[PDB]
Amino acid sequence: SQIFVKTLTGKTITLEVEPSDTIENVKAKIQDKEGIPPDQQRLIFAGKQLEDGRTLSDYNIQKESTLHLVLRLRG
Repeated sequence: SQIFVKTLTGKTITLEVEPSDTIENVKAKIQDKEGIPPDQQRLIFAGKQLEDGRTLSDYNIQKESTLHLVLRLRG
């Protein structure tokens, strides 16, 4: 399936994923598209920060869901 990642700058990124992908894996895919290190990515869905070690399946994220990317330089 695909999921979407809305950025602050405006662009929405489309990623090819599977339910077993970790949030880390999603951030790795964003880095391949956008050049943003996973370090600096905070992903949000339904108002909650997504943790790196959990899967898309753990968060019941299905195809065509939209995550929000927040850049966090550190604070």
